[PDB]
Amino acid sequence: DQEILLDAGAQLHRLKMYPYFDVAHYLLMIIEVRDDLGSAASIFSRKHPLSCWLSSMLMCFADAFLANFLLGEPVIAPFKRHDDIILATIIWYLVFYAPFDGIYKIAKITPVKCVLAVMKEVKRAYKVSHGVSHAAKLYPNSYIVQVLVGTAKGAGSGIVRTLEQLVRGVWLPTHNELLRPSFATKACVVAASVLALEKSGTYLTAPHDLVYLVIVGFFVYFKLSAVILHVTD
Amino acid sequence: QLDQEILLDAGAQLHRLKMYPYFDVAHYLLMIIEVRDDLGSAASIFSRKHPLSCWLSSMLMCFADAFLANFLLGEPVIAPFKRHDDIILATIIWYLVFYAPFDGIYKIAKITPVKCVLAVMKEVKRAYKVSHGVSHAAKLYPNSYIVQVLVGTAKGAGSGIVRTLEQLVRGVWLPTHNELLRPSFATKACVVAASVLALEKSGTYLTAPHDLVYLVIVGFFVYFKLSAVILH
Amino acid sequence: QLDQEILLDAGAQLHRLKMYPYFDVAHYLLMIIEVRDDLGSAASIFSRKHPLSCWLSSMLMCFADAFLANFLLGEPVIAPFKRHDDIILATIIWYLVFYAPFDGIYKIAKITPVKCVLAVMKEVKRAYKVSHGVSHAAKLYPNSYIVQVLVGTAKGAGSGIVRTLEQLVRGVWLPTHNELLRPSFATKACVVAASVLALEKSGTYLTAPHDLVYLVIVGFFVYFKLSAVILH
Ligand SMILES: CCCCCCCCCCO[C@@H]1O[C@H](CO)[C@@H](O[C@H]2O[C@H](CO)[C@@H](O)[C@H](O)[C@H]2O)[C@H](O)[C@H]1O
Ligand SMILES: [Ca+2]
Repeated sequence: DQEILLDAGAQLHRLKMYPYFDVAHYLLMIIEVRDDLGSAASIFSRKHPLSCWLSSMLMCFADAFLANFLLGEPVIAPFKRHDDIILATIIWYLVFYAPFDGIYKIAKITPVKCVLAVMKEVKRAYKVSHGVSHAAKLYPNSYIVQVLVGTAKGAGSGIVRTLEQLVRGVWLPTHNELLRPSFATKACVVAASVLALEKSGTYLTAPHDLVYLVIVGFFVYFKLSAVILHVTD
Repeated sequence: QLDQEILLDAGAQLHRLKMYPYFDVAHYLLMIIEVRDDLGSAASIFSRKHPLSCWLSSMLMCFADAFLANFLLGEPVIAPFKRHDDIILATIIWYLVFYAPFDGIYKIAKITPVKCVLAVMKEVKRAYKVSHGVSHAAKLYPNSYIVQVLVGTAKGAGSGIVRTLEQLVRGVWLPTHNELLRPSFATKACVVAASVLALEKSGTYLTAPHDLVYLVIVGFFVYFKLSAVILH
Repeated sequence: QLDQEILLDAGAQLHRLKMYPYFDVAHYLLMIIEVRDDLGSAASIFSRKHPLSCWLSSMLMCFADAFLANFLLGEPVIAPFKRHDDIILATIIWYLVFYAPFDGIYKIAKITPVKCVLAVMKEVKRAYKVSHGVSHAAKLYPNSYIVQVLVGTAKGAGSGIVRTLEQLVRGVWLPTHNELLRPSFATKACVVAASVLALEKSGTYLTAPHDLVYLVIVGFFVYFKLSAVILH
């Protein structure tokens, strides 16, 4: 059975994010930006589009904004990648202005959400990885920094969310999407510890493709266990 | 016929026109005035009991756009405190608005006409700012037009964000930011303007001297501000 | 002649004095105790149930001045996490203050004598911070003296800003940042000792021994801290 696994991992590693995983992410995030505008969503979206778009972009690339800040790199940075900004703006356009509010309505249907919900955990596992990597690039010896920046990209979307609100002058602790994503932060810490530990090389043995597999496996295990344990109540 | 002519003259002298030291004293003046007004009934006893804290905030607001521009571009937010000239001039105005004899400087700025010129002057400077924002940005990311747009807009409208973080840090909240509700259009003005300049620099499809456009946009920043001064 | 030598010898030894680890275990010690208290009644449950959050909240407060300093200067704010020996030591004090057996380390720090001892050392530690802030600012921009001062003051008495933003992100507003009234003399003392050291390095307007002047401030920060315990 092993073979097939190392084939799973070797492929996983090669798996690109653009554009399906991205659009899954951008989709879930912006649908939330909308959902949180409370009843005001409809009116605000129509009279303050830029202000609305900006809030959506902050949440789509929140992990980057956060890492950059942590790393002394220019926060504006995420706006160089025209590819991503475009795609997200499109997804942004649809969630707020799609005809017959279709796209919004389709994502909200149970089976679909779940696909997305999973796809996203793959994109997260990916971010946790690229964080620890970039971290170890600039600071190969400082493991803590690697683990933080990793956990930063894996779960720091909440912080950017809080900051955006405090600036819009609105407090909204519905910060409980699922009361479960709290698993996200701990998961991202261990997930990052490992990759951080593995890159140093000093103490663990097994192929990256195989370990990264198990962590993406877990992320998906839980984000499902959050979807499936919510539904029974 | 005659209208096309007159366009070039203003630009030349406009572009030659240094904001310093009069536009800076206009701007500083208004900003530090506002810092004093939002200080409410307290303002009076605060300025005297905590001159430094009073100063910093005033400093923060005079150069707010700078502090933001830097942060966004990774640059040291401390940098504005380097230009010793700007800080000295500003601090003077600061000193006046809060401690002028018979609080004269403050009042003279209050009258409908004066306060209206200080404001029209501030509009040119703001444009001056959106210009420098787009340029410095384009200089670093010659082809990341969004970034340039954002930074220019930040440069021309970002005072609000700094204002907010300062209050948060001081544990106080006043959503009454929009003294006028044009400033939500002001930012929009800055956004369209900034992205106009971002286009010029790209060098794609555009015919008009640089001295011609800076003046055309000023007409709009002044027009929106004037449309805000006439009504109420 | 007879006693002119006793004071000159103290400046050389203070210069020889390391901060690690007896001063740090004081500073980290105090800082982390405050983190604990502020969690209020829930402090107990929260520390057991959310050890990580609690830890990061601590580290933020132990190295606050660094974070603020880095941020200001344009440097990577995550930087102070590279110093393993510190995070290591600081984490121990953290472990102790929160989960010590019979909670001894915490109690010991509570007695008026010990809290007093620690209080002073930390003050030496501050002196230290103010210094390097002025230094490192001067290293990069030795002519911009304001920056050297803000950065010195930030470094010296800026943990309050970090505390504020930490609460804002935690969704709590415990504005009673006011433990003692001294942390109000703390920021000003830091502002002076900053401008004094920023002057020294300029050397342009006065000559004085580096070990005497540094020794005087260290005593002055301790003076104000003593006045808090001996006067009230
Ligand atoms: C070397 C690796 C170490 C780096 C790891 C990064 C640190 C992890 C931070 C996540 O910790 C979070 O802290 C929050 C505090 O803001 C908790 O809020 C929770 O608990 C609070 C009370 O303490 C409630 O007010 C909130 O509603 C509730 O969500 C949240 O659950 C917890 O996940
Ligand atoms: Ca509140």
